[PDB]
Amino acid sequence: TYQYNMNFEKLGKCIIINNKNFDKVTGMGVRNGTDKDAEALFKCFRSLGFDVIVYNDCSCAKMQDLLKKASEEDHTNAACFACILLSHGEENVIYGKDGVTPIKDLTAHFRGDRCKTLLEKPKLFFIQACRGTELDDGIQ
Amino acid sequence: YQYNMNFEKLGKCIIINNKNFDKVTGMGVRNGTDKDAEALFKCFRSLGFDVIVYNDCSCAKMQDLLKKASEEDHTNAACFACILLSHGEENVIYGKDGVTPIKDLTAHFRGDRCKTLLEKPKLFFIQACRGTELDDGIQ
Amino acid sequence: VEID
Amino acid sequence: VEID
Amino acid sequence: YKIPVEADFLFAYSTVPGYVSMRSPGRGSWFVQALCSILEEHGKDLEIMQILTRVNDRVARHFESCSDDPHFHEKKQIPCVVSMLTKELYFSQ
Amino acid sequence: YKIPVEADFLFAYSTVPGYVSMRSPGRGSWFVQALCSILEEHGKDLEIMQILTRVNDRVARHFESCSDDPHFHEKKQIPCVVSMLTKELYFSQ
Repeated sequence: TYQYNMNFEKLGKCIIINNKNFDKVTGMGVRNGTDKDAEALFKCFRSLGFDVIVYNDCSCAKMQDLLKKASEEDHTNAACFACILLSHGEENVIYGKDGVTPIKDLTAHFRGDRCKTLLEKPKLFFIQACRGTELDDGIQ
Repeated sequence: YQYNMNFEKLGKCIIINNKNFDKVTGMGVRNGTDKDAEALFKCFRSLGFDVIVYNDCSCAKMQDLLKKASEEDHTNAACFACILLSHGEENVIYGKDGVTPIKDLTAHFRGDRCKTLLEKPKLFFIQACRGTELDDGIQ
Repeated sequence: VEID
Repeated sequence: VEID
Repeated sequence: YKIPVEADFLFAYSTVPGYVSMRSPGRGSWFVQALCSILEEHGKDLEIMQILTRVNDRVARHFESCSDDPHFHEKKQIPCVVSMLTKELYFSQ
Repeated sequence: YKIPVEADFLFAYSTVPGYVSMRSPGRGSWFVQALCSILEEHGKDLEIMQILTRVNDRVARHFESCSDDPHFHEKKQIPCVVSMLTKELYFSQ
């Protein structure tokens, strides 16, 4: 009664969005190393029991639509949902290959009133992306 | 895997309880906040924090209060706690005379600006609005 | 109820 | 090292 | 050698970004009522994330607003915990 | 009866707001390396906040940057966990 109920037929969906290449208008460089991330995350979450799906070099529209449709699927038999974003970003924002889209709008699809079959279930979002330009020099 | 809590003190706890605001700010009285501050005082006192409650602080007073706290010697303390009770908007909290960024209040306690709290937990509890959206709920 |  |  | 300057912070917000935070004038704010209740019973034996998770649950389930302004009627609230902690935190031993 | 629409989200950011996030072209991003490493060993037996706290610690201590640009030399990183969860989360049973 203090833990999320995990007794479902499946653990749930895991969506990985792996953005390596960007339109040069965006000013963004190639994210070398990200394929190794996506491979490691894939193997890892598959091992946990997730149904893993990997998407590559998505436009902002593709990311919005991809997540919208996932939120419209039937998660009744899933314990939870996970999404992993690998890309460029700035504060509150993440890059598609053709520009930026708010993190708020990607995750809003899974709100309780917009994704009833994930109601009372954990919705996890893992985000590898910059959130600004500040550097941490560290101490000691 | 746990923070070392074997110190002579748990640490300092600052409660900033803002009830009344200058008419210039347009903000109304935060009735109920005194009951909040008293209840919090008892709880954090019971945990072992050395609690002090400040009332109706200006932005400058809040800035100074946290600056002064970050400059004290926390060598024999396990951690630090601060509780903010006020009006607010996103990333900002109200003093009696206006708003001040939350980032600037907490930045004083960064590792490079408060050496005696290095590797120690720095806790901030904030009761304040963060915008104007309402959650209608579901089911 | 009131708003902060 | 690179920046995201 | 070095430690990030932003490490070992924890922010316990009464609500999520962009959203409002509610307070009953007679009894106090929702978040503080819940926070104190959980701390009074479990402040010494639970890890801080367990405590704040339970606070989240209490605010989310035990509270619903009443207002004659229908814009503010039957509203809900969820707190928001931001952790840069690098270890588990217990207030004892 | 009702549940907040923003309840039961968890955001595991690689870094704190306003800050940069590091990536090794040869090994992958710091956050992902650490996340996968801890999940492989403890994904099945630790609660999600315990996992991410350990991720916070590993990124904070095991990583420091090298660059020919001295502007980007010997820099550090701390991740950032945002939880609206109302229960403890284990990936088993």
